[PDB]
Amino acid sequence: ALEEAPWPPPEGAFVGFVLSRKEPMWADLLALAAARGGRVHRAPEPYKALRDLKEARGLLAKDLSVLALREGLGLPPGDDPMLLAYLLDPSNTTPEGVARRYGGEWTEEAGERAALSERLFANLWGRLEGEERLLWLYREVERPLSAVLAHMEATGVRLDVAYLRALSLEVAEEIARLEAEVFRLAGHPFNLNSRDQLERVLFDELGLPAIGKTEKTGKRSTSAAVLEALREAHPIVEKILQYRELTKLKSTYIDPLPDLIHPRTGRLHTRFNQTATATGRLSSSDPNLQNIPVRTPLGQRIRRAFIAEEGWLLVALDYSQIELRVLAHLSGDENLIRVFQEGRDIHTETASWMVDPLMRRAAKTINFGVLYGMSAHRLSQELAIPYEEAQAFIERYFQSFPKVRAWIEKTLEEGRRRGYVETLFGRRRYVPDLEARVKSVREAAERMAFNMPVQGTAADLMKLAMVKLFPRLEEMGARMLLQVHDELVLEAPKERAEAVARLAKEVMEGVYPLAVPLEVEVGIGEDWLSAKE
DNA sequence: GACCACGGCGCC
DNA sequence: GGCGCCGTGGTC
Ligand SMILES: O=[N+]([O-])c1ccc2c(ccn2[C@H]2C[C@H](O)[C@@H](COP(=O)(O)OP(=O)(O)OP(=O)(O)O)O2)c1
Ligand SMILES: [Mg+2]
Ligand SMILES: [Mg+2]
Ligand SMILES: [Mg+2]
Ligand SMILES: [Mg+2]
Ligand code: NA
Repeated sequence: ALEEAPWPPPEGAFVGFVLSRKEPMWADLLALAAARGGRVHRAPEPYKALRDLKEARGLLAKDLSVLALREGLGLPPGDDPMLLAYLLDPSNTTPEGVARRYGGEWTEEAGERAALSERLFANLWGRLEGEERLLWLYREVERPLSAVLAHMEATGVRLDVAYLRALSLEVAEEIARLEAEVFRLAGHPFNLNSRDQLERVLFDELGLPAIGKTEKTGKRSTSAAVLEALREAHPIVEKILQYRELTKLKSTYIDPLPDLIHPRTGRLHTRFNQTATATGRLSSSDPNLQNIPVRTPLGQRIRRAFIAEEGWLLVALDYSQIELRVLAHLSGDENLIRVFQEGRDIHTETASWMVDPLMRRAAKTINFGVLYGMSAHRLSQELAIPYEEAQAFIERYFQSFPKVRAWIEKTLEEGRRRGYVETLFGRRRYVPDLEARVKSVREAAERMAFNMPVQGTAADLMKLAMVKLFPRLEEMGARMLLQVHDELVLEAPKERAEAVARLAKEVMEGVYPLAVPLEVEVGIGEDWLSAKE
């Protein structure tokens, strides 16, 4: 790309671009270039130059596509060396790291970024050649998904701003009641948001027993777990837990979200990061819309602020127990497979032992938590029960589901020999510490390693389903808005919502037939909370 | 102003 | 197990 040639570039060229800020819905496009065949082409006027491209091909392609969609241009993302690198090794998460590893330097200049995209793609493509399964994942899942995500990002989701504003004032008044009570009990005001100040008050001034210490600096912890244990030692504790809940939700959702509404769309626009996790899941940021509250009453009130466009409805679809079903398929356990083929339910079953949607959620931490290496001592204090018999409550699980333990053992042994583990579709995660000589490190690694094929296969299935579903939705005049790992949120014209729900449900359930059926629960509503029933 | 480590905590 | 964001106490 050494030789400068006039804009525009020939087709197939790789693009480089510089944004005033990371978020493509908010960014000014500062510069735009393209590189091909020993030539680099710099655009004199980036916005207008955008009209010359047939597709965004290069590093961070989806970001340029989103910005183009923002500007009303149907420019899809194409090849992206980040996706190749991320499939080769999902620790490849940044252009900085990928450049250093595969043969260049990530700079702040568009031409250089275009030249770099071209060279990295050449080096990665060949590496990803011969890896037929990763190649299939690239062509059939990741590359097409990037176009789907680009449209989700540019579309956004409507937020009831007036509602959240009123909710803010109400929550502020309750926070004031809580602070005032805490200060009376402490005998003096202090910064209740400072865990250092709180630690002194609880443990030095009120003489409460310390329970645990913090990881890096060894302070006496004031975490929810510690406070819960101290709930009956002093009236101040309950008030602090309530304060923690309200301030967490006010500072993270109630106050920030209304300020993130885009002036042009009137909606909230998240970023779905495609090379961000060790397992093949997506992440969401700026804002994060994959962690909107749902558990507590105030949380639920916040979830109600997410609403459909006037005259449309939200459709929410959630895979049922997807990780357990995946485990059944991967392990081949007959008992577990039978549980699903018959129609039994695992989450609800542990719930009654320990049933509405509230007490069923708590079961999720249990069944799942125990499944992924949770120590009995953990389950003990997490279930509020005697540490006995063993274990015990965790035991026998492997007895009734024997093939699961065997799958775990085989997964680890293979991970030790090859240095990585894989999903059903061959997505890999390298786990070098499986051979660490320090037990705590090695066992932490083991839990990461055997988790990945389960979490990652579930992620693979959801991505493939999004790729299958997206074009059907366009045809029906419906929109895909959000993904939350095992859930999708769509928006449909009211008259069509029912037909969309039915279709979307079939597509997600039939995505890839397993030894067990995939089941999908679906709700329709004017807001996110009511759409999940 | 920007950025950092940490503890803490929201969701799957 | 997997994420990203917040306020505090802090540096530059
Ligand atoms: O270790 N943990 O504590 C732990 C580990 C994994 C966990 C959770 C809580 C959820 N997951 C995983 C497992 C699932 O893939 C997804 C959660 O999905 P979900 O909340 O919709 O619960 P499902 O298991 O899918 O069942 P459900 O949708 O019918 O309630 O994320 C907790
Ligand atoms: Mg589910
Ligand atoms: Mg779910
Ligand atoms: Mg951290
Ligand atoms: Mg400060
Ligand atoms: Na290559």
